[PDB]
Amino acid sequence: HQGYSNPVIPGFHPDPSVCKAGDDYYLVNSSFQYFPGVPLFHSKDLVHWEQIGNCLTRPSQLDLTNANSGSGIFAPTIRYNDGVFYMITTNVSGKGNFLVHTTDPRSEWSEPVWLEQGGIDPSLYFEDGKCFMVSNPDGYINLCEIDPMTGKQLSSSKRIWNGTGGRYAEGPHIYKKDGWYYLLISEGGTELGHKVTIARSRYIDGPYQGNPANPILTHANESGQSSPIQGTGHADLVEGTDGSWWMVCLAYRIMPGTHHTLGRETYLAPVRWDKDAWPVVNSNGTISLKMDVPTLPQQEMKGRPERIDFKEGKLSPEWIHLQNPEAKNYIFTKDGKLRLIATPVTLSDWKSPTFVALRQEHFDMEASAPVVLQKAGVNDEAGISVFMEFHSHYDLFVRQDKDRKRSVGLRYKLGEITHYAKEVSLPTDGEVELVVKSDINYYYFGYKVNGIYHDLGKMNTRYLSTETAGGFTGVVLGLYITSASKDSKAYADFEYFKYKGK
Ligand SMILES: OC[C@@H]1NC[C@H](O)[C@H]1O
Repeated sequence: HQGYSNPVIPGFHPDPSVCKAGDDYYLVNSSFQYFPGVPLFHSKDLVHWEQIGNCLTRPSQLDLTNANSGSGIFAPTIRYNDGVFYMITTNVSGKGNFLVHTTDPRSEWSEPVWLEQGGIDPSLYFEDGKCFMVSNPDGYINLCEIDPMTGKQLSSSKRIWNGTGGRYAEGPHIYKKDGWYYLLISEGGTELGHKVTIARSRYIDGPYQGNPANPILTHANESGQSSPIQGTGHADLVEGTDGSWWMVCLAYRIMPGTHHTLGRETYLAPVRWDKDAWPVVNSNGTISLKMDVPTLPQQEMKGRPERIDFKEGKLSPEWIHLQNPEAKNYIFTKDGKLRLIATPVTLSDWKSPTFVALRQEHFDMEASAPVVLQKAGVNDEAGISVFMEFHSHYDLFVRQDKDRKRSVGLRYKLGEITHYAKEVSLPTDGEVELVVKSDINYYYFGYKVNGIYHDLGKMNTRYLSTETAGGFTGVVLGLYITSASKDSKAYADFEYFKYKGK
């Protein structure tokens, strides 16, 4: 009933959108180049969320050909109307705006319904048995009516608002309250200028008048300059079960030199919204890591195990691949291990490697996995990658050398630099566990064999940040295998993956 910590969904979880279905809440984030796409969460209190799935789970729903951290799936919106859930988003590397739908969030969602109106950040609003679509073609928020089952546009597109004048007017959502249509948007860009603004009109098609108190949420001003949270925006308003009001939004946690490696994460703010008043977010349009505020009655949910095993023969919804995966290269062994089949595709090829990953969700964490490389030719490797983009990743691996010898290697890829930090000979026998630790300043790398941990050294976090590397994503920690020999049939078994955040 009182108190929570932000972010409510840590790590790479941007552009949150939320809907209420009775006493259940469902939330979606953008996923860019990763498959499956559009993680789907469930909560009873808005504070604790369980990843129950992903909306885009089949290749036919999600073409990721040549997708990267600056493309693929952009902001999604989720809405619930008359027993049907709708997830509407843009595939920027593919065919653009579309939705998928289902009567059961945990099931396989529909095939894509492709939509006519352009721009990005498509969103839906329902009234009087009609479905209204907004999006932002040419930097104008445009409104139309659609049949959401067929994708047919039923009225012409009308321009309605283009914000208060801030850059990149986007993330439009319509709500109706107290006889007003409210249009909530983001301005200022998704970096340090991010801000939430709002306007209203008696008519859905305008004219919209901006809140004299805009912006309603931002850390861009003097009031936010000292905050460890920055870039607050891309919000979605939602009603509490007790009649209170809330917004979910994106933001990020800054690091020395103005860097962020954990991506844009999902945050929660209380909203005062009296009858016939404009909404006010958390008194002064800011948020904090510790939120000492009343809440809906709190119910804890299932989270990431500290030791994930592969005995059930299914990866959880949290695991993600690069672009569309070669599904045959991920298999489960008789004795319940994850088996990755090698291909020659490296982590710098801008194509899908045999690679499967979990989002890093804490500044301070330790991740590890045992690695059993088998049937390997010389230079074949398997291990863990701290991965931001195809040109920006740190690789820790067991490599097959000549004469049945092996070694542990540590390779940093940063644009034109491919830097071998360490190459250390392994003992002929002994199961190797690879270990990656971090704090806000460094990644630390090591390996454990025969009960002894060896330090391989450290590398700066900043070179993998969004500010350095570009794109719209966060660091993921990936298990991978790459072959680099004649006709290799190499594979590697991973018995578990350990992750613990401080
Ligand atoms: O986070 C990806 C895009 N950034 C701005 C826009 O609102 C989003 O779709």
